[PDB]
Amino acid sequence: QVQLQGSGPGLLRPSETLSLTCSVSGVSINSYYWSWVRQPPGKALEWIGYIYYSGNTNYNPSLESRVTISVDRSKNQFSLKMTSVTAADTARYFCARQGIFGDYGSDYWGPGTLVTVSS
Amino acid sequence: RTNIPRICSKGKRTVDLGQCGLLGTITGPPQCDQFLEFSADLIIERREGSDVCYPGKFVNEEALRQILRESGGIDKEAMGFTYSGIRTNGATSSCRRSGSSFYAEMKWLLSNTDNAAFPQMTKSYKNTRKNPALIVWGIHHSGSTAEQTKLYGSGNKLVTVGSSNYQQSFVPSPRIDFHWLMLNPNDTVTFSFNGAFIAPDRASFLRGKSMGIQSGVQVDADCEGDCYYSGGTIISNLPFQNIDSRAVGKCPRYVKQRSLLLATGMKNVPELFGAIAGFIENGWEGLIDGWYGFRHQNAQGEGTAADYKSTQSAIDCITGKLNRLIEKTNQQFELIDNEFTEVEKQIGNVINWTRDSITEVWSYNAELLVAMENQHTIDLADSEMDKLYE
Amino acid sequence: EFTEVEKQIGNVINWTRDSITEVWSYNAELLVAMENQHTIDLADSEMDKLYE
Amino acid sequence: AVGKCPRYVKQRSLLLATGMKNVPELFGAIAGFIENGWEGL
Amino acid sequence: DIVMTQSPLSLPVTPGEPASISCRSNQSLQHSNGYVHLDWYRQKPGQSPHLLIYLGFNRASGVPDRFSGGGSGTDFTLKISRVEAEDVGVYYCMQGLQTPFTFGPGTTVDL
Ligand SMILES: *[C@@H]1O[C@H](CO)[C@@H](O)[C@H](O)[C@H]1NC(C)=O
Ligand SMILES: *[C@@H]1O[C@H](CO)[C@@H](O)[C@H](O)[C@H]1NC(C)=O
Ligand SMILES: *[C@@H]1O[C@H](CO)[C@@H](O)[C@H](O)[C@H]1NC(C)=O
Ligand SMILES: *[C@@H]1O[C@H](CO)[C@@H](O)[C@H](O)[C@H]1NC(C)=O
Repeated sequence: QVQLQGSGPGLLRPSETLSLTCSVSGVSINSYYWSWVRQPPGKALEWIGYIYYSGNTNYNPSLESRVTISVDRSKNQFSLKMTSVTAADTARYFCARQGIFGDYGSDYWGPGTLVTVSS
Repeated sequence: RTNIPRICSKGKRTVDLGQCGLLGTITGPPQCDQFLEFSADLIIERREGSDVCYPGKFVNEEALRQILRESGGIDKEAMGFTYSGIRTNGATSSCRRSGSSFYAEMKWLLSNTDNAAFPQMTKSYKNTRKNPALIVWGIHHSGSTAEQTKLYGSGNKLVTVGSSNYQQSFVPSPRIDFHWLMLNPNDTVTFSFNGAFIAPDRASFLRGKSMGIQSGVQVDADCEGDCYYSGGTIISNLPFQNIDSRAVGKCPRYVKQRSLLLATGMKNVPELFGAIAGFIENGWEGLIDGWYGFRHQNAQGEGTAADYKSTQSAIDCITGKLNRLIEKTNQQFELIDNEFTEVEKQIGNVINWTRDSITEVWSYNAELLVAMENQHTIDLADSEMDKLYE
Repeated sequence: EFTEVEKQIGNVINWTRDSITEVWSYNAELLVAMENQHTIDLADSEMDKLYE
Repeated sequence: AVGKCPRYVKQRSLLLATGMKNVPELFGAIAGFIENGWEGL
Repeated sequence: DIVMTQSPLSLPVTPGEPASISCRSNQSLQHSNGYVHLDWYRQKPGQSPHLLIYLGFNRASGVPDRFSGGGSGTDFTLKISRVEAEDVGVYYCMQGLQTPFTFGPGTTVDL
């Protein structure tokens, strides 16, 4: 039973590079490969893309050039970096693992890192 | 005939299992904790090494040992299974490591409480890396209906696996057997269990090309490790042996003969071309020219000379023949048969019959080769005598 | 080749094929070598008979 | 190979010397009192 | 990109009744193993969701017996035996046969 936890800046101006981080316990990014997802304000849940613990990445074709996921194997946390942030990128980022990749144990959605574009 | 009764393997990587077994090093028993994730070109498995601590045997066993000889070491890739909603620790009294400790890289999947239902978790893993994956799993036979009902609950138990090349089904028999599998890249190795399933924790991957050893002598790295046998290391340029027909590595050809000596020198008569025993009656000692010579005796200038011109060409011919034949082949034999745990009797009889016939033809080839090369050397040296005479 | 045999009989078959490969390769090397020597002797012997 | 087939070897190409010894410009007196051959034959 | 269609939209269900929500795909969902790759997550409003059904039609670990969504081919239907207080949730139908891992518009179930 792993425990997921997310953190990052909330009030963020548009266009510049976004920072995000996410801490996990138990598996320690040593066995299963996690991923990131994006939930626009009360809209349709989207799948950013998966990252192998080894490092191989596979983001959603919809948005690929503006999104990069951090492996961060040594530390027990995986981070997310989004470029070209927009009012459309305003969202409630969730940090998790999913059934269908090979593990059949729930999902352990991490807490929502609500983000805003403000001015 | 002479062997070095130590595993003399300096310069290339070596692992001494000792009490560890090579079928152990996938499972992770208490005797292989430091060799669970080894990486070397040598495996030394000993007679005293037991591959399991709980009682049981490997199904499809000798083939799996022959694969793990040719591994180059093992890079255990951590399989991403979690097993949520059931108990994971299943340590038994048979294995001793700081008290109760089961295999490190498998898990005895056991119910949370005794005499309860086992959820039918049907696990699955995909080989993302571009390499074949050695996937292992174990099935715990109960031994009685009481232990089955206590551990995994009542009712019949059905465990199945599934791949693109493996869809073969199991049932427990009312004492753990392990069953291996080749997993292709971009393929999925889907399990499906209803209890009595020793679930794996990490996946095995090959590294390179190792060539293993089955012996009882200790390791002492001082030599180059070319060819090995069941009681040490034999290293030589000689193309044939007599010690053991089951030598694994870059090993000479076993013969039935005691010791076939090649007559690398000429025919000698002490005090087949013509006149080897003719007008030149006997050989004479007072001459230092090699494996040929032209000794001299005069009447005015008495003394011994040496015709180096044809002699050195003759020695170059004999030494070129020597370097041609003593040149050993590049073929790499493997360990087909086993001496610690015996193979099935019919396949073993086929193996011994094939091996004995191979030693028959190699021994006859060696005897005929020595005979024809002895005749070649004698006829050659007689031919240089004749061309000197003309 | 299309669908592999089971591994024990497969290794027995491959070991047998490699051993027969060694036997035929070594016999071919011997045959080539001594038949090259026989051609040399069968080129030289009648030249010696011409000479005598 | 399946059928009435040649015998497999490990060698790249073995060549049988159908011709005699060449000395361009094992039996007794090969290239002896005569030195070399001549192409005009 | 596999558009996943959720049926229907909302369920103003009354307490203690069987409630079934379906989700069809324009591509038949069937993994090589034979275990269809499809899930039935449920997001608690303003919070982290929870998977309720996994691997097509299989009771998920630590999930109440009422939830037993079935289905076949390309159309799978999550079913619930009774309606309770915790039932309220926007249900999402995850695919998983291919990448992208598409979800659903959601099903806002309420009393
Ligand atoms: C395995 O599948 C991935 C994804 O389609 C592909 O990129 C990769 O080339 C495949 N592996 C091989 C060996 O073709
Ligand atoms: C094969 O021969 C070895 C020794 O030559 C012997 O120990 C072994 O038992 C034989 N195999 C069988 C199946 O009898
Ligand atoms: C036998 O050898 C061939 C190549 O020499 C190889 O392709 C085949 O896989 C081997 N058989 C087994 C059972 O490994
Ligand atoms: C399903 O519909 C979408 C909508 O355009 C299309 O892109 C996709 O290719 C379709 N999939 C199949 C399997 O027809």
